[PDB]
Amino acid sequence: GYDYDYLFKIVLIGDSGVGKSNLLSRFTTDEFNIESKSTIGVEFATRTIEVENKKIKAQIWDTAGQERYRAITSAYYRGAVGALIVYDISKSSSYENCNHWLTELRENADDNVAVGLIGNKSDLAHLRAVPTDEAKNFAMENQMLFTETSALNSDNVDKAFRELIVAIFQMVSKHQVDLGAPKGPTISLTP
Amino acid sequence: YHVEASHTSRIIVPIKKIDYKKYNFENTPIPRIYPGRQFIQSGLNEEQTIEMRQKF
Repeated sequence: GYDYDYLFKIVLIGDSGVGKSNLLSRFTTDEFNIESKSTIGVEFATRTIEVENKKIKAQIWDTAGQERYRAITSAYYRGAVGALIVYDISKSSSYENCNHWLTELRENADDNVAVGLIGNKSDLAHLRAVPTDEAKNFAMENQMLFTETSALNSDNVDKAFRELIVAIFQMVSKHQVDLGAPKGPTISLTP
Repeated sequence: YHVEASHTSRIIVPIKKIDYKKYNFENTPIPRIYPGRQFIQSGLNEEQTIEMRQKF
């Protein structure tokens, strides 16, 4: 089923323990091999979507590095075209690492890469360790989309994901246009 | 009580002790004069928060 016209690589990069494993578990085409995060550094999700008649395949790579993965974790961003910075609104420590995460992303990955920023587990209203106002202000200063997500607050991550892909498409879509025979006997006029 | 310029003058003002049986300072939230802000857990254990509420 090789009907998709384009294939966009996007990294679900984020801090350890953030619940990103549960984040991408909702929106999935979950089949085939799983639990490959510890095998090398990554686990894979995919989806085909329709964007004005141009089918687009996505590749969510969920990079993770605990203590030993130093070089290959950076090398996995050789040609990444999207990023999905995952943080959690439960502790300031997770949000503090976003600056370093973006610095590494911009340094290594493709120049002018689309970056979104998702706040997992917003249902918990007891330990809101960072305000949405400050998060939005941080989002302003880099031209990068922002959203917060929860199990009960569904469809937000899905619409943000689709809008991220259609935003990337406008950047890396070169315009493509959809580009009476003589029937009868013949006589040779060659000399 | 007279007070000349630039001279402290100690002042006495007795008070009746507040009885704890009818004021329940242990469990009384601090007022917020501008409500309607996102609740951020500052983080204080039970002992420290009771001490703070009592003092305030």
